[PDB]
Amino acid sequence: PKKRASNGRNKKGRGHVKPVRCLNCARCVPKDKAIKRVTIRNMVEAAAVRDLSEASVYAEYALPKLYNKLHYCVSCAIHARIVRVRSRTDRKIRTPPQRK
Amino acid sequence: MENDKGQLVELYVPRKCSATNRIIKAKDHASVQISIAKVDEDGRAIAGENITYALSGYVRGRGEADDSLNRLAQQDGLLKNVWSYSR
Amino acid sequence: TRTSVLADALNAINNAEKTGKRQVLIRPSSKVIIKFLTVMQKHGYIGEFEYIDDHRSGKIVVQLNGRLNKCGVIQPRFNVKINDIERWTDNLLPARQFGYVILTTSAGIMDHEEARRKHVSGKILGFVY
Amino acid sequence: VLVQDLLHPSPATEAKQHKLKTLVQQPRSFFMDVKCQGCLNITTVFSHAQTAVTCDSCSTVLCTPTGGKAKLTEGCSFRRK
Amino acid sequence: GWTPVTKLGRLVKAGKITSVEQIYLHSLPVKEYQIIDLLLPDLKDDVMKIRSVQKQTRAGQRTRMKAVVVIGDSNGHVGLGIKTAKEVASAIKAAIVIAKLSIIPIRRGYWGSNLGQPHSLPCKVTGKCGSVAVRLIPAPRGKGIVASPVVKRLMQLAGVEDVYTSSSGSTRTTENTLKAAFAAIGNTYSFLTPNLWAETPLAASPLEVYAEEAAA
Amino acid sequence: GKGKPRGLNSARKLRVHRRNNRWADQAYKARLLGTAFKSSPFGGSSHAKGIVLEKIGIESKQPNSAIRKCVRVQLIKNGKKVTAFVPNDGCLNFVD
Amino acid sequence: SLPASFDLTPEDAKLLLAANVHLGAKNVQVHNKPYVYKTRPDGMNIINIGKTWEKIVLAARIIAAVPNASDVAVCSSRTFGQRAVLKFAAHTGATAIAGRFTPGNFTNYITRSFKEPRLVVVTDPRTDAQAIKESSYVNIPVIALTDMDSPSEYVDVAIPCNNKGKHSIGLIWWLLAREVLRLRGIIPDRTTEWSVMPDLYFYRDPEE
Amino acid sequence: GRVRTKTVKRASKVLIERFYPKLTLDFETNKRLTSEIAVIQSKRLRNKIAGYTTHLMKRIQKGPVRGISFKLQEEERERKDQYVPEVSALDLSHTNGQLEIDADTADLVKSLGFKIPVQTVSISA
Amino acid sequence: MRDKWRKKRVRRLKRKRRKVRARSK
RNA sequence: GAAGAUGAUCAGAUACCGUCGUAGUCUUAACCAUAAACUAUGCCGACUAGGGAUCGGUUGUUGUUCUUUUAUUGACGCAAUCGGCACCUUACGAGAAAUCAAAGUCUUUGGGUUCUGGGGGGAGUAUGGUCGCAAGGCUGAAACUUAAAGGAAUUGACGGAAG
Ligand SMILES: [Mg+2]
Ligand SMILES: [Mg+2]
Ligand SMILES: [Mg+2]
Ligand SMILES: [Mg+2]
Ligand SMILES: [Mg+2]
Ligand SMILES: [Mg+2]
Ligand SMILES: [Mg+2]
Ligand SMILES: [Mg+2]
Ligand SMILES: [Mg+2]
Ligand SMILES: [Mg+2]
Ligand SMILES: [Mg+2]
Ligand SMILES: [Mg+2]
Ligand SMILES: [Mg+2]
Ligand SMILES: [Mg+2]
Ligand SMILES: [Mg+2]
Ligand SMILES: [Mg+2]
Ligand SMILES: [Mg+2]
Ligand SMILES: [Mg+2]
Ligand SMILES: [Mg+2]
Ligand SMILES: [Mg+2]
Ligand SMILES: [Zn+2]
Ligand SMILES: [Zn+2]
Repeated sequence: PKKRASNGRNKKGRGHVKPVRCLNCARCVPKDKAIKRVTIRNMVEAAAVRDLSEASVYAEYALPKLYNKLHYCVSCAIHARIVRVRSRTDRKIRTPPQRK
Repeated sequence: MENDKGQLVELYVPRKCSATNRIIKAKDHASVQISIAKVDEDGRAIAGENITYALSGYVRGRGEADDSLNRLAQQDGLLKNVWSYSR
Repeated sequence: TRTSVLADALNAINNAEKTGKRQVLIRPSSKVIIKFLTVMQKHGYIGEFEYIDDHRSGKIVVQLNGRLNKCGVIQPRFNVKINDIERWTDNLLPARQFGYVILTTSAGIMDHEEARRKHVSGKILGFVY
Repeated sequence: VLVQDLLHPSPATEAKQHKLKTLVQQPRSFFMDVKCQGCLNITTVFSHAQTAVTCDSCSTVLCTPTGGKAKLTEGCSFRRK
Repeated sequence: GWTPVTKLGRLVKAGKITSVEQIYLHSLPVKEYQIIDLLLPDLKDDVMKIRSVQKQTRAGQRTRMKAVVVIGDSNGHVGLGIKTAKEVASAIKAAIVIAKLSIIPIRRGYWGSNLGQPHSLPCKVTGKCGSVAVRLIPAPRGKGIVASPVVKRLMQLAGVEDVYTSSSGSTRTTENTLKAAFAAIGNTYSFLTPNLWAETPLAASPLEVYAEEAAA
Repeated sequence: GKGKPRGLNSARKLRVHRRNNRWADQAYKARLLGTAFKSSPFGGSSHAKGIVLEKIGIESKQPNSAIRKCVRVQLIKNGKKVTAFVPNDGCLNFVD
Repeated sequence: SLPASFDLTPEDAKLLLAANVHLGAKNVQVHNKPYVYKTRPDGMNIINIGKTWEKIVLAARIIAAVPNASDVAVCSSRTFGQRAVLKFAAHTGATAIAGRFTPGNFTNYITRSFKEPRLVVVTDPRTDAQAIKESSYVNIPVIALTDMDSPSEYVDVAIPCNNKGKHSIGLIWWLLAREVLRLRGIIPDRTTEWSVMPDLYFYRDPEE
Repeated sequence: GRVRTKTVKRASKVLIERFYPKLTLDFETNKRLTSEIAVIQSKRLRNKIAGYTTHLMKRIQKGPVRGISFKLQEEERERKDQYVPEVSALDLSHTNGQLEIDADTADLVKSLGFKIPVQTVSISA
Repeated sequence: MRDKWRKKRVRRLKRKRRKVRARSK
């Protein structure tokens, strides 16, 4: 039977969407279907932000962030636990998980 | 329903909804019968003397019961300028 | 496109009656619609109805009294001989004691009972009960 | 709403309807009497004019066509007929 | 010794309510089968089908018995009950109870002329359950119940003498066939006919005129 | 509109469509193609005589296990060879 | 019809307005549109308290028609209405259901608090959905205090008011109690000041 | 753990609903009392029941407990919640003597046949 | 077997049939 | 990066994995005409229920930012409306169910019209025709064989799935 009313993607009122490669395995996946995560990480881990600040020649120098947008196919994402199998009724919930 | 000789062969002439005129079935358990007391000129409720309306379970299920009572009660004088014919 | 204004009129009445509404708006109007409604009104299946002139085909507002179980058209309008009326009433009507098959005869639009009284037949047009 | 007056809609709700969706369709456009600033000469201009109308007296454009209602030029006053 | 637990039961234990039509006129819910026994003393039941259903478990199947019972007085009242139990005897005994609780009135009418007592249905009716749709057509006085043995038994216990039947779908699903026919036969008091157009005044409920006898 | 024409002058379309679609009914198809006349060993007859060629035992299908005792028969009317079961306990000894 | 003494008095209008009864929710459903007088420019909808008053008298008139006062069940799952319904039951003799409503109280006839009310009065159709749902199983009419966003399914008489107000709930319940007693004759007439004060029927925090 | 079971939790609260006036906050008195109120088959169960009844009794004295009603909890409560202040907190005396309704609401007041003094407040937000 | 490969096998077998018949044209 | 060559793994892998790699991938002139070419949902028309978003146009209006100092600036905000892409709730209603605002207004069976199916295989095969350079496309059986094949859902068992 039909598992999702959206067919597991985000294509409505459209014929074709150009693909993207999974970050992990380089599989061609449609752009609307790929699991996309925007990550803004500190370039230096919090353990090393102190000793690196002491070694700085600049007073009050802000460490730059690392900006990245990750694309995963369904297999890449499920295996890495980026997304998980949800119950039949919990699948419909499409609000971001309440973690942050 | 009656036979040729005129006897009422009908058992159970059923009730009809006051709002939609539908027949209220024997197992329509969402149907209610509102009983509204008559009030004398002293402001007292007259004992055992009521205005009665019946609503089918269909009308109540659609949420139209409230607006139907407003209309039905206004025609009988139970209400004033609460229900408007033109929307 | 719009191929039968009578079917649209009766479909609108059926949908309004099933939902408990006591009035329905019909567009467009026509002579056949008005004469079909007059037959329904004469037998008490509808109340007063209203014709609105808009310098076009027109509009109708019908008052419903909750007695109408179903009204419908028969497409196409089959030719009906007098001996064929019995077959149509058997298929379309719920019982032999009530309900009407509406015909268009050269004597005018009328129910199947009136058609038998004046011994006329035409094309079938619809039904009501 | 099961009971409702379809023949006498509320004039407030009647004015919000599309021009084709009233009981009897009626245009919402109108004609205006346009006074250019230079002189005083009645010039009838359609509200939704598609032409850059100029008054006869002085060759001055009264309105510029837009997507909907025409836009009257500065110094031009209109009065609905 | 039956001690009623409902307002309706108390009014029936006393002589306040004497017929089921007073129950039906106000759509009162019936929850005690002793009410039906008092008001409809002459009822005949029939075990139309007995089936075994199984729930697979870790050790093996868990078999239970499902019984379908049709109750009626052959004079315009008919009920239908379906109950599952570990044993056939308990399933049948419990299915009879809920068959009594579901007893509804039916409208008998006339095919053609109204000479004598009503013998058939007053109009064409249809009921649906699952894929099965059962249609009942009024029939003249000669034809008996033109129906399958499952539906025919339901017609006899309801008091219908003359009726045409036609079924569609998986009619061999006996439970769905009986539920569809039961729905169809109950629709006779749901179809508005011109002889019912007259407005009748709304009488007070028996729970109202006898409020103190139903108190506690 | 139910996917079929309803017009009063559409009898040809309705008649041709039914005629085209009865070929999906194998009972109708076999009757008009004359498959019994052409392909059936009996040629459409209910019975047919023949000469016994040999007595042969045929193993039954699973889950049954037995030797169904039949014969090889060449039909007189057309010379075709068919296998015919010989029914009952020990009736093979009546057939030579 | 009705004597003019049943009209909205200026005193009651002051009570209704001081209790913020007229403040209806931002979003109004289509069935509650007749009860809205005008939308306030912030977004709140103003309740036509003239209509609110008339529904109260109509609702109280239905309650007065029930012979046994205990056959009327007044319900409130909101904490703001629990004291009001408890005080309503004391004054009128109705049967209060404060706090949690046990599912099956109307349908399961072997439960402990299995009741058969002839009429159910509800503080809020949303938070008392279970009480309204079961009433639709045993032919029980429902009177509900409804806001402009309150659902109207299986609600026969809707009293347009603010369900989410601490003082609104108590006042509406207090107003019903006064009219039920006025119709019954407990209060001698419609002009005598009632002994009970609208502060009673108001929810009190555990602090006091 | 020392989690009491249901055979001791429900049997102890039946005692409170039935013999609250004769009970007390002392286990020793409760232990002797429950030996004459209930037929307990074993001494160990008697001590467990009396030991939990004492705990419930000790908890009732600190406030109302949920699930236990002993025909004196509400009798003390019916007239306990009778508090009403002298000022109505709804009477228009906390203000200057007139309603603080918004000007938009005042039109509704004007629509009705009322002449009520008002200090209009226009939040307009 | 998989329908796609079942289809490929028959195409290769149809291909052979055509070549064999062409010998005698 | 098909093919091919190669290093690993393996019992074997001319498979997965690694390194190279030819057609191909791009383009111009022509062919081919097929995809799970899918919303597996023909097209046209009418009606039946609530809600909030959003894109395009139009029409009325702000404690808002900005032109420029303000308007005839633009953006934003609030309302209506027509058209779209969709979505949320409910089920009057439909359905075998999954589910569906259409898959509803269908035994209370008829708004107009085109195409397609008739148990599973054999088989989209054989043959003939026709189109194509070919690959192949379109049209398209029968003999024979078979009691099920299949749809949706339930309980359990299992999983080199998650918690
Ligand atoms: Mg799957
Ligand atoms: Mg595609
Ligand atoms: Mg069949
Ligand atoms: Mg075919
Ligand atoms: Mg190798
Ligand atoms: Mg290789
Ligand atoms: Mg490479
Ligand atoms: Mg190329
Ligand atoms: Mg294809
Ligand atoms: Mg797709
Ligand atoms: Mg397709
Ligand atoms: Mg097409
Ligand atoms: Mg459409
Ligand atoms: Mg826009
Ligand atoms: Mg259904
Ligand atoms: Mg949906
Ligand atoms: Mg859809
Ligand atoms: Mg086939
Ligand atoms: Mg077998
Ligand atoms: Mg399956
Ligand atoms: Zn992959
Ligand atoms: Zn000029």
